[PDB]
Amino acid sequence: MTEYKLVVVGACGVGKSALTIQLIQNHFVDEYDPTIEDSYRKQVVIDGETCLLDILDTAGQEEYSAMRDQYMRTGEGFLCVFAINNTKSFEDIHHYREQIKRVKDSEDVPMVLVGNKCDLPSRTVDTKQAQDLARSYGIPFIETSAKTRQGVDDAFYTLVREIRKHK
Amino acid sequence: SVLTQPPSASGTPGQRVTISCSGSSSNIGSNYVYWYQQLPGTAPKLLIYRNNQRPSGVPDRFSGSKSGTSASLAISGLRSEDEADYYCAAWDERLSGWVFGGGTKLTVLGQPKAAPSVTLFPPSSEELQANKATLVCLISDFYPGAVTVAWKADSSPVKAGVETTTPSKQSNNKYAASSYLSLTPEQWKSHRSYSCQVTHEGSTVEKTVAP
Amino acid sequence: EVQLQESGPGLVKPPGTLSLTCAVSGGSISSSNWWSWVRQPPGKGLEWIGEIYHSGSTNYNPSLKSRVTISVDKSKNQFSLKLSSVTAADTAVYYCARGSSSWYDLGPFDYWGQGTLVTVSSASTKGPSVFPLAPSSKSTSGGTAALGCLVKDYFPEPVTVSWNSGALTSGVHTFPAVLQSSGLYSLSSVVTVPSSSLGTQTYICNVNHKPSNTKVDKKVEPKS
Ligand SMILES: Nc1nc2c(ncn2[C@@H]2O[C@H](COP(=O)(O)OP(=O)(O)O)[C@@H](O)[C@H]2O)c(=O)[nH]1
Ligand SMILES: Nc1nc2c(C(F)(F)F)cccc2s1
Ligand SMILES: [Mg+2]
Repeated sequence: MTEYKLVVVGACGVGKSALTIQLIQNHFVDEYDPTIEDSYRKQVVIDGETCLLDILDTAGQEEYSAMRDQYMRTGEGFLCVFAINNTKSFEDIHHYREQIKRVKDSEDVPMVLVGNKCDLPSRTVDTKQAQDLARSYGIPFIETSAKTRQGVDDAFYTLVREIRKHK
Repeated sequence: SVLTQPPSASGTPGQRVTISCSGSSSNIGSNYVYWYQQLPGTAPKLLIYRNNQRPSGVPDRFSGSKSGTSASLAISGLRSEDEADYYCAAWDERLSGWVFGGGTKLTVLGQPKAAPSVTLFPPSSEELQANKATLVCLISDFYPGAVTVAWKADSSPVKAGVETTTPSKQSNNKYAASSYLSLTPEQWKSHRSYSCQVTHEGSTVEKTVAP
Repeated sequence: EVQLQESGPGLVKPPGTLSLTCAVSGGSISSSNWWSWVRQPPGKGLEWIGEIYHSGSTNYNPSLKSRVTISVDKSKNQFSLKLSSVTAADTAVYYCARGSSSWYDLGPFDYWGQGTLVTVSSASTKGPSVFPLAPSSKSTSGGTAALGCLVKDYFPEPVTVSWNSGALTSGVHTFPAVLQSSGLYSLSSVVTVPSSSLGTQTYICNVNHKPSNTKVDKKVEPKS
């Protein structure tokens, strides 16, 4: 029974809490206090292995403090989440990787790029563009919908496998 | 308390003070120790976690250690704002619960004297209509937290009817106290004045009210 | 950041059961932390009561085990304490707290409620009589003047006083209460105001005595 620490990061409104609550509680919260930053725990079987998931749903202001640095540093993998209909969030994905590589002191930190709200009728970020950025980073890319559960397990579980392969 | 701390500690400003905490093999000897600082009338605040780690906002002049079944809080560069109560906490494997020390009150010595300000109120007319009468003497912002309070009807001392609080540390680390004199309305009107006399470090402030 | 607030009867009569509730906001009760109750007799030290996880597991201070029940109500994002067969030994300020993070351990008490005083006693609740402490030509310090509310003969603690519904903050001093030989408390609260404003500005102290579900708003006006 292994303990895996996952940090879900992303810009304001992308669906971090929505995605996390779906994983933990199997329902869709279409409105959740955006200030609430919590840790959650879930036990799951991933490839026949009982896993202990410690998911940190980040929310707080993107402040750069020594506590926030080691608070993030405890994470083994990071879900980098943008919304497919929010270009500024996708442009943020670069800076997020930068902070991840800094506190972790590594160019090879387990990440998964998540395009959320892929249930939407339209979008302003095309899949090909994100896959390019994912390749240019050497990380997976998953489209998810916290509204319908599409790819939610796929996204989180894939971060776990990326953590496995790191040791 | 299951853990043992000295109830008090002293230090003049700038010094280094240590606060000890002793347990047994089943708590401190086995588990992490945590320190909490409590200010007057407020909930405790984490000060040191996991024997020696500082959370956000704790300057480096606070530090903790742990050896065997003992833990220690060190405060160097002692400042007046450090006057507080300090508590250690650890998990006890035999009781299967969180245990505390009794707490240590830290006093910063050599701070300067402050004379009390004294406010004296007569009975209100409302209270007099209710056939009661209370004189209110409010004493505040004094250091050394010891005062004595005497009351005078005209010039004669009054002891009957006097209730006086023990000095209470304010948020600015000076003290406050208050004294109440209960009279019948008749008593209040049959004298020319009552006085609240407050002595502090051998100097006295006396306020007087009349009908 | 998460915030906790205790609420319960200020007074419990022996044999009876103390019942408190901790309302939690800014954080889900289903987070991976432990929710504790801690108490502090006035003037004495802290004592852990017990803790609960959101799944329902509990650990109690073994010395209180036979009298303590802690519950979680996810639907209200609250947890609660019930302590049976109270005695005077249970008179204390009761705090609820969250801590013991699965993510990054800071200890068992990362966040604290404000704490609520519970008095265990056979004496009955008494609400306060509030009298105005009128500012007179003696209670002036030049440009400054003192006026107050005398809050008399109440039980049990606490009483809180605000002025002008909170608009008046600077200059306010509410004093520790006095315990009279009758067993009843009294306190005063005093506020310093400009001597000139006494003709214009109205001053009202807002006395709250939660144990008797009493609030008094007393107008304080200069003396004739
Ligand atoms: N259509 C759709 N809307 C979503 C999805 N995920 C989140 N939302 C909406 O996004 C809004 C904000 O998401 P939120 O959980 O607060 O993301 P966070 O601010 O990063 O924590 C909510 O009002 C949700 O209705 C999704 O998968 N599909
Ligand atoms: N101080 C640091 N913050 C962060 C964040 C956040 F604060 F923006 F969420 C995300 C990823 C890494 C780091 S390192
Ligand atoms: Mg959120």
